[PDB]
Amino acid sequence: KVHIGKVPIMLRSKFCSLRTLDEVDLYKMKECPYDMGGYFVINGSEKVLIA
Amino acid sequence: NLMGKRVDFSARTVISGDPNLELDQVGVPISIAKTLSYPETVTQYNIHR
Amino acid sequence: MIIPVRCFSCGKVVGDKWDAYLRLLEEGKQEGDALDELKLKRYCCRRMVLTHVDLIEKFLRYNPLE
Amino acid sequence: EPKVNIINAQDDEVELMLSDVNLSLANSLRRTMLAEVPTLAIDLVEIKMNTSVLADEFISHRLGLIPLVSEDVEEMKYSRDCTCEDYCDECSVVLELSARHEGEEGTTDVYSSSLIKVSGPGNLNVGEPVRRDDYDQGILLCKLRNHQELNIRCIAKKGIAKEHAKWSPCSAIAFEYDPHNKLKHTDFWFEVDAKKEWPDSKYATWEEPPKPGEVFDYKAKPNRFYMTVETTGSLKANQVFSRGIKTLQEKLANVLFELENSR
Amino acid sequence: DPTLNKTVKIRQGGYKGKIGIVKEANGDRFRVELHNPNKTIPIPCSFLLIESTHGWVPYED
Amino acid sequence: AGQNAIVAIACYSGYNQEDSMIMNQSSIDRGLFRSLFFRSYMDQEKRFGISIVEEFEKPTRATTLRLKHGTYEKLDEDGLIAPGVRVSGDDIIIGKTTPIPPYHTKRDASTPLRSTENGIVDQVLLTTNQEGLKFVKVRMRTTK
Amino acid sequence: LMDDDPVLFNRQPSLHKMSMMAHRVKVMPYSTFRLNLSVTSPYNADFDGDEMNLHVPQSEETRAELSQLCAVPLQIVSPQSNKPVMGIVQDTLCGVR
Amino acid sequence: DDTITTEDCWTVISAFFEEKGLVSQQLDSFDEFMETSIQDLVWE
Amino acid sequence: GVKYTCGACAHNFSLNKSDPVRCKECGHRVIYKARTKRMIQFDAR
Amino acid sequence: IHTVMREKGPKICAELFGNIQKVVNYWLLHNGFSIGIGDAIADASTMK
RNA sequence: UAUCGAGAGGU
Ligand SMILES: Nc1ncnc2c1ncn2[C@@H]1O[C@H](COP(=O)(O)CP(=O)(O)OP(=O)(O)O)[C@@H](O)[C@H]1O
Ligand SMILES: [Mg+2]
Ligand SMILES: [Zn+2]
Ligand SMILES: [Zn+2]
Ligand SMILES: [Zn+2]
Repeated sequence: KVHIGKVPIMLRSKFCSLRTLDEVDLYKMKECPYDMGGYFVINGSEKVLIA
Repeated sequence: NLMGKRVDFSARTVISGDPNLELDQVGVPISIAKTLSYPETVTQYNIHR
Repeated sequence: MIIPVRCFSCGKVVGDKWDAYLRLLEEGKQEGDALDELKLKRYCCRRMVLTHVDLIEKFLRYNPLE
Repeated sequence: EPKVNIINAQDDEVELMLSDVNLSLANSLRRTMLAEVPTLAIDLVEIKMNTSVLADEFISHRLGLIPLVSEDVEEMKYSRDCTCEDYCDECSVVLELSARHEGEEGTTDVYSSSLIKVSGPGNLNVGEPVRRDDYDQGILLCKLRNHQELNIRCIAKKGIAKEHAKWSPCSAIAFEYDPHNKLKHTDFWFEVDAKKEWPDSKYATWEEPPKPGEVFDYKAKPNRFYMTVETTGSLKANQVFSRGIKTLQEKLANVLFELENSR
Repeated sequence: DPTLNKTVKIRQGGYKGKIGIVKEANGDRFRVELHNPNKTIPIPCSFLLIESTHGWVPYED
Repeated sequence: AGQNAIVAIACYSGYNQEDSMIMNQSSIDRGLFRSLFFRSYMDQEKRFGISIVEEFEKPTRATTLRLKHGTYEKLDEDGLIAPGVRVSGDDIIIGKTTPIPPYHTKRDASTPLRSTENGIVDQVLLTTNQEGLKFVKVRMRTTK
Repeated sequence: LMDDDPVLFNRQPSLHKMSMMAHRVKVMPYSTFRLNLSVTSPYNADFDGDEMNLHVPQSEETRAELSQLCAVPLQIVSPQSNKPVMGIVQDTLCGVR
Repeated sequence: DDTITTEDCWTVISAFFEEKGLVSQQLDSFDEFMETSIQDLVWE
Repeated sequence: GVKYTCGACAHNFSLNKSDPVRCKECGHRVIYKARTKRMIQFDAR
Repeated sequence: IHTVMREKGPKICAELFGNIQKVVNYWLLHNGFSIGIGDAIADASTMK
């Protein structure tokens, strides 16, 4: 298991820690239920990829 | 830098219409009128002013 | 965000009618009739209640920060 | 020569016909009631605690809009004309509000009825937040959740709507004249037939329609002005109309004084 | 000057009852930074109360 | 993202020609199209050597050179302003110093409120960054 | 800056000489520059977000060039087509009919 | 049976967004990268 | 010295600038300044 | 406008705009003018 | 009170 690097996770994807939780715990994580993801967080900044 | 350049004593803001201004007037916000200036030479006729 | 105190256009107080308006809708009244019962006669005043969105209910879900 | 006919009346609105006056006088009365009849309203908010989700000035703006009992406000002074430092008991009413939500569940709705008068120019009837009934909670101000608190001290002052619309005792003022357009002051837009396409005045039955032969009376002037004065409860509708007349008088009186002093 | 940056209450004028801070007190005419709207106003020093150990004290602080 | 305005399409006083518009001042007084505005300022301490790090503090004039021209009197001892305090342009909201290489030993690195802005301090975050040095955000609120 | 000071007023793009004309200052409250509606045409200005630029002459000689050569009334007729570049517009033109 | 109405068409469209939302072309694309593409790229 | 509040558990506490930046109660390293001692006034307009 | 400029010079011609504006804008303030959806509607015969 | 870039915008 040698570590080769870190990959930024797209929010609300299957590999995001937010995909489960459900509105109750979304509010506890300070996350807005209207926020549908599809972007990354890099040094605190929300980055979206343009097709 | 030579055929054109940035200059002092300049200003810029949003424009509005005024039915109660003469054709050759421009209404200037007070804050702009207090930042800009004109160097008037002091003579006997304007020293009090 | 929360029901406005006054109608923007005429000034009539509408901030005391939000609970009564929601109650009339639970009782099965249609929106137009509920507004009629509340004596909201001018359409400026009707717009205030009919199109308000109560966002403060959303903001309250965020566990207080003190 | 001025004539008045009260069509209907209740606490917060008076419907009436005004006649044998000039259009300009009916209109100046309309404007005065909207803009210059004093009332009392919160104008300074001391926030000692606000842990609600609403911003301090968001709440302060709503507070200013809460209608307060202004019946005796004419005997009350303006802050800018009072000899005291800061505010005081002769030129302001002090109200206080304190809300809190105890319990780990539910929401506490804070209403204008929780505003408690603390001082004021006794024993003048000024400063109580207007109520519809006795069971009336009044105007919704804020909402609180577990541990959220609101603790404010409000200074209410005499003012007029020229300064801020919160001091207006009215809401709308309905106002019209010549319901059959005999004066020809408006020229109606139409597709096919102007009479069928434009609705009737609610005072159409108060004047008689023009006869099909009738020639145009080019000397007639507007003379009957139907108006309805609604209020917010800070003043009763009859009070607004009466004080409107009074206020317009003092304004003309002050002009007359200044002319008789320029001599 | 000993009253710069110190909190102030206004006792005369159109701004009576409002909080502020002495931003500049060159002489006689002070500049108070009002709290309530985002504006710094010109006001005479006679019009101000300054906060001190006991309550709001006129310009004897 | 908007409001239902009561709109007249009319020539009134000529103050709405060529795509301007007349707005009701009383509606504005009652809250029409009023909005909150928020700006956050971020700063963090930087490391320049083994024991040479920047420091959040209220810098004393005797020991620090090139102080900003704005007021430092709204800063607390932690170098940060507190929520509830009114701020104007060029007021210092984050006090920070940098040491001078080899009394009077530090250099000012403070953050003033943007000169064209004003408002009230809304919230102040204090934390550490990935490298362990201090990290702050100051949010200012005003109403437009 | 004070009332009746001459200043050079300008909207980009500066396509021709009446894109830069000298106006008389009137100091006013609120934060916009105010224009008489009849000068919108040579500036191609309107009020949907347009901004305009103002320049202040710094001497007796440059003030006089503005007031005696560039002033708005001197510019009413343009050499481009031997005809005016300003007229009655919008409310005033609708209303005068 | 009967005819499919306009309201039924909006019933279908609601079902689309109920399943897919508005950003599913972003999320599904990234999910395939984590599930498979990294592994396949290493084995290239 | 200066009052703070933990961004996670809402505990209130003070720090004398030299203390490490964390909450004494839960050890959270994201904290927020408590409100000013100063009085706040608004014009309710 | 062209004629007043040639006949009276730039000062008078500049006042002309203000004079015309102040009379007409007053009259129009008290006469009114609008436009609505109705002004796009031709009658049923013309549509046919 | 930095420099070099990039991106999004205003008329
Ligand atoms: N990209 C650009 N480059 C240069 N000038 C531009 C520009 N975009 C806009 N402008 C300037 O702004 C003008 C555009 O005005 P607009 O407000 O965009 C359209 P209009 O033709 O005045 O009105 P309309 O909206 O009634 O069609 C141009 O004529 C030019 O003066
Ligand atoms: Mg434009
Ligand atoms: Zn209304
Ligand atoms: Zn008093
Ligand atoms: Zn904690």
